[PDB]
Amino acid sequence: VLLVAQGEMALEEFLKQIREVWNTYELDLVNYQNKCRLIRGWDDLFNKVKEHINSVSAMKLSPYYKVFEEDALSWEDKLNRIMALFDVWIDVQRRWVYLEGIFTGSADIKHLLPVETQRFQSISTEFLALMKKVSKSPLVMDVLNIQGV
Amino acid sequence: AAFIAYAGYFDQQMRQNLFTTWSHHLQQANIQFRTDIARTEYLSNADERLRWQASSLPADDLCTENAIMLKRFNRYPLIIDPSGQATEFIMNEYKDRKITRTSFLDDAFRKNLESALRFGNPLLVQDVESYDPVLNPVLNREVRRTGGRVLITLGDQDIDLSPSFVIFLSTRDPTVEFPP
Amino acid sequence: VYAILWSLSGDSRLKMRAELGEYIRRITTVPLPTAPNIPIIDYEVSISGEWSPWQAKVPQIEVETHKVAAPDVVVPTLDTVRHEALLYTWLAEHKPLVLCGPPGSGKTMTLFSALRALPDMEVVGLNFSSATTPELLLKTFDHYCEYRRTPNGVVLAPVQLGKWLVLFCDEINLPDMDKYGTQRVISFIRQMVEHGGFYRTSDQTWVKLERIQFVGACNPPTDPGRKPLSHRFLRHVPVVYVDYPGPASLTQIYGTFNRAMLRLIPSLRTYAEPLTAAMVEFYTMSQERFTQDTQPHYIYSPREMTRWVRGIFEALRPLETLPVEGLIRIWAHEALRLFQDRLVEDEERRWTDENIDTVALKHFPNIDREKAMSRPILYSNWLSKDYIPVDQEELRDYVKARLKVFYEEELDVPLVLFNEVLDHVLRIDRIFRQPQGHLLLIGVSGAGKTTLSRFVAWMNGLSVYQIKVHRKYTGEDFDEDLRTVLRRSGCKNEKIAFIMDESNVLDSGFLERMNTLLANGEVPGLFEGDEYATLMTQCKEGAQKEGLMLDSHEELYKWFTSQVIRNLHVVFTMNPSSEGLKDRAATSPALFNRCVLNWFGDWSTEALYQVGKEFTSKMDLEKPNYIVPDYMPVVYDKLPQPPSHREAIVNSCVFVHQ
Amino acid sequence: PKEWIPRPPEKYALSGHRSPVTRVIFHPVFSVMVSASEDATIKVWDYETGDFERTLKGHTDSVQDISFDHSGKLLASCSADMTIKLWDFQGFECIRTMHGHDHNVSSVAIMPNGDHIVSASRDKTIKMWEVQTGYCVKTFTGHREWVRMVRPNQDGTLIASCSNDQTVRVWVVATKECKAELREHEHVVECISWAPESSYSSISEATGSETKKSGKPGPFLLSGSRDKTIKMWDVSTGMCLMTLVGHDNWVRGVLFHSGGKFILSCADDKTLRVWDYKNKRCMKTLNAHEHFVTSLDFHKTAPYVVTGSVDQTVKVWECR
Ligand SMILES: Nc1ncnc2c1ncn2[C@@H]1O[C@H](COP(=O)(O)OP(=O)(O)OP(=O)(O)O)[C@@H](O)[C@H]1O
Ligand SMILES: Nc1ncnc2c1ncn2[C@@H]1O[C@H](COP(=O)(O)OP(=O)(O)O)[C@@H](O)[C@H]1O
Repeated sequence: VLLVAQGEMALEEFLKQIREVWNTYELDLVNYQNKCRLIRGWDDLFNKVKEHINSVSAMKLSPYYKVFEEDALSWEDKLNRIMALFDVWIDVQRRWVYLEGIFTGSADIKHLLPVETQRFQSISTEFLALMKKVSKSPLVMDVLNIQGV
Repeated sequence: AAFIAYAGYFDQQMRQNLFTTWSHHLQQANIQFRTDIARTEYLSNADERLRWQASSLPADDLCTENAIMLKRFNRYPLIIDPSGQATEFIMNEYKDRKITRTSFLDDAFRKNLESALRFGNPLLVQDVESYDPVLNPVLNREVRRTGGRVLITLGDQDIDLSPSFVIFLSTRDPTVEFPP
Repeated sequence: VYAILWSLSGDSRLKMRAELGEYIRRITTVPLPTAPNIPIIDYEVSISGEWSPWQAKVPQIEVETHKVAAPDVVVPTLDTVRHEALLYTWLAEHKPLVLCGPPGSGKTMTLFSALRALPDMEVVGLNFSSATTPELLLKTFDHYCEYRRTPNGVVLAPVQLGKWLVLFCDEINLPDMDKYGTQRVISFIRQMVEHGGFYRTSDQTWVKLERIQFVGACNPPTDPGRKPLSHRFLRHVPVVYVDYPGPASLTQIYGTFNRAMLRLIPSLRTYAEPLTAAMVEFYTMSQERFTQDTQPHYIYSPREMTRWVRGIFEALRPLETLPVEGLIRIWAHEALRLFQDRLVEDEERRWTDENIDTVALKHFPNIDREKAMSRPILYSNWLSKDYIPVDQEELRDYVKARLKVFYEEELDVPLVLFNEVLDHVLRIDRIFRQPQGHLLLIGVSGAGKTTLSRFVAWMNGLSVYQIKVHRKYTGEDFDEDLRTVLRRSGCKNEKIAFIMDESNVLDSGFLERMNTLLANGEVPGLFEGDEYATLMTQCKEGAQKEGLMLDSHEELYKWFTSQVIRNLHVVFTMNPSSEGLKDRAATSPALFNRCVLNWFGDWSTEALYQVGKEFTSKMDLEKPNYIVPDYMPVVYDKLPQPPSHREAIVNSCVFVHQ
Repeated sequence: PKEWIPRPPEKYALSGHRSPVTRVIFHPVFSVMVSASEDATIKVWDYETGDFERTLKGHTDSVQDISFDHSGKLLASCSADMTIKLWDFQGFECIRTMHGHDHNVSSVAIMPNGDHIVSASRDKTIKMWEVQTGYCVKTFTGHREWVRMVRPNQDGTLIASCSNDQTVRVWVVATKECKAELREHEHVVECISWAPESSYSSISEATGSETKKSGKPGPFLLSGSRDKTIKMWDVSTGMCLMTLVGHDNWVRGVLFHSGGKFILSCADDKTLRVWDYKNKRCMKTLNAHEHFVTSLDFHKTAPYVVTGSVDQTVKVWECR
């Protein structure tokens, strides 16, 4: 029963390490022209999410993984949700920065495209509100706990 | 044992010259040993020979000699074969433990090592001409146990113990100079 | 005539200096000194018209025993006073200097002493790194000077009125060139010295230096890390050749050192001059015997002799009374550990042991060889507190007991002990015990590297730490790892072991910064930002813990780097001299002299015999029906006679390895 | 009586063990002495005559600790197998065993009050235990390395602990933690003492302290290093005033006499030396055995001392 005990201890350590990583994971902030806080380390966050997802998927194939099946399923669901949210948010930050750079240096762009300028201003206000909310709660779990995020 | 651990790199002529030198001088040292040594038949048996021949492996003196070298290794070997069927053999045999892969540009090094040796698996690397630096401490197979948690010095993360672990390495270029 | 000599051969070797002097004597009409067996350079032009040798100007000082091995003020010798005088002559005209010569000659120490003996010139010691920038000089000018405005223009002057601020350049040649064969910092220096000023970055306004000078010193450009200096810069700077001090200078300086050393024991004051003569002739014969052609680490400098003096004084300080036999035993031990430990060949080691025996018998008469010393000369502070010699048997027993303790403590791997591994362990221990002594263990793969060092680091209280490298390994991440290492060493006051292999030296992008770390402790341009602010607040918190008030930025940084250079220990491990693939190829002689080299070599025949006998003793292979051959082929000269079956088997295994 | 220092040579020698000794303890009820061995065994012998009585084995790993109760009706033990065995000296048999540790336990003993038992192991975790229930109720951590030795003071509201991270922390046993830090040592710490019985007057008079109403300013304890030196912390910030030098190897332990007037220490130099701290010099140096000494313990009421060695030999010195 020594091998079974070692496998159970390894699975418990896996769950504890995953929970500790989820609790200690935080969203880095970088100043952007004194307007908002763009997320820093997006590549590192994506790599960490991919590594956690791959580790969970590969660990859900062993013979002694049925002891913490519910915890493994919950961790996999949380990791998938966090990965999807980060994948959406990285594109959101990139597109918002592109739109802000496009519409910031141009003064007659509002006159040329008024509806597009108004839509961009509304999207920029929404992005600023989201950035303020993310800065208020920099924790990854706190950010993911916002309804409708 | 001297042949197994020493004459794994030399060609047939130098290998036999070394064996004859060892045998002649050990005879000069007055130690009892057989003269008509058949080391290949002595180190294996007919059932495993037929198993090897049924499997994808050639059949002559040097190839069966290196085959009996592969069976009872202690350090994980570096096979230099134009065919390259050791990966096929290891996926045929040790598929029961969900073998994983690691190379140079894998985005996870410490996380990959800790997860792999955490839930338990063997390892195998492809394109072995560019060597894998992950393989150094597990290649050593050193032990540092903390009371049920076996850990070795690679990465900031911690690992566990996996009983089933075989490493088979490959080299296509017959003229390379490995690091010392 | 004197200035023509010092201008046309002032950077030339001694034999070519003599050739130029005799050529000047041949073509000249000015009267010259009439002594034939002396060069003209050894004479001096005094205020009076007649010549007078420099030998009548040198003193013979006696320094305290408190400062006998680290003479921040140098011993005034002929070369010291001569180069002091010429530094004064070339410094009073604000021209920049460069002192060139082989490492170990004393250029930087004589430069410090001569440039600090006068109160007019203030000193700002600065070291040039490979990635140095003119922004470093701009920061130095901001700290030590100020921007004042006159109707003529902007003027940069020192804060201290009436003081000529001299900026120091410890390595004027070390900054790397660009892709177009120029060095930006030395072009900046040339611009200052040729225009009398520069242009400010913020205001784009011309400025004018008021009381600023420059002084540099470097190694020859034939060194691997040194570049041919630009002719446009070299047009200004005179060059002085600082050769090795030579036999008269060595005898004078180290006779003074021995006279100030041997004051602790009062009954051996008569042996100071024989000790000086013996050491100087051993040093010069070893230098003549061994050169750089066989191996590139065969450099011999008076830094070896100063380390010798420091070791002798460290051994003699705790001991109340010693005999002449014990004194020359400590002398022989230090000679071994400073000279023959770095040799590669067993023939060379035998030659050096015979050299030590010959030196002892020639220059130490009426002293018995056996009572003077033995063959196993081993010193350790483990078995006893005092630094007294320990014998092989009790040393091996104590190390075996400590190793049995170490098995279940950190690493559970069997080890076999013998003479060479005991010698290597004691050498490693003495290098860790000596502060700032950086160890460099090289040899064949295996052979106990990163195992004896780990064992000694565990037993001496040092915390071992290995280094790993990866792909996409940013200099920022390497600086973060060095941040944790430096914080542990200095801020937390925890000793660390800088264990690394040659496989971690795959990229030279971080090789230069560990070179500067080995040179002067700290590496410039590393930590800047909010992490810099947090580490200085951590440093001042550690200052409060250790009991000093340091709220000042640069003094806190200086205390941090002083703590680090106090408690940082370095051990290198790499293969013998066949690795020309890396950037160094031949590694820097300055790095070799700063470090200390231990040659592990391969396991000897007796080493293989013992490590085979210990491991094979578990099985039962004894044959009572064994027949002893009338002629046994034996390679181990200390085999038992008649050999047993186990002895024959392990001799066969040793022969198989051979 | 009060000046009955140990003197050479030993009046009795025992060689009935098969491994090195770890700890030496006694009993308050009867004149029976017990010890620990590295082969899961305990040796019991008499001092008046020098005859062994029985042995108390049963552990799975090497025993590295032993404790004695003030009432004399309780005992404690520890082993590297993460097990603590409590036995009764009346029947010389085991009573209960409590697990809970995760690494090799270095030392374990019961508190002076007897309500809770401290623990120490390579995992740097102190685990408490119950007597009637046998279940853990309290725990502590914070050490950066393996815990060497921990012992509460006379008051029982403070405990001195040292580790291998060159830092010894003194914390309140009752509720608080991290009262002061003593990191002046440069080597690893091995052992430390808490307080003697008649030590306050000695500290107030001989050392640099106030007279009469000193107010008991903190714990004044020596040792705490292995680089042939000792460090002493007085109060608050832990100023260093007294250093004990003379050990040829790493220190092993420190104790006091019955009257608290003599200082006796043991180390790995294979010699037991008693030095008078008032004279700041060694009073008598004696060779314990031919092997390294691991532990020693001097009897308080009886005028004798004991010593251990790794050569399976135990010597009992005579004090007069
Ligand atoms: N006249 C002298 N008096 C005292 N010490 C001397 C004298 N000449 C040489 N030395 C010693 O010889 C050594 C000279 O080494 P070296 O000049 O290379 O070192 P440095 O002055 O520290 O700097 P650098 O390596 O940059 O030259 C020093 O340790 C110095 O103490
Ligand atoms: N003196 C010795 N006696 C017995 N074994 C040794 C000795 N020195 C080294 N070894 C063995 O060599 C092994 C590997 O260490 P080594 O190869 O020397 O490190 P490195 O590869 O850094 O040189 C260790 O497991 C150790 O057991």
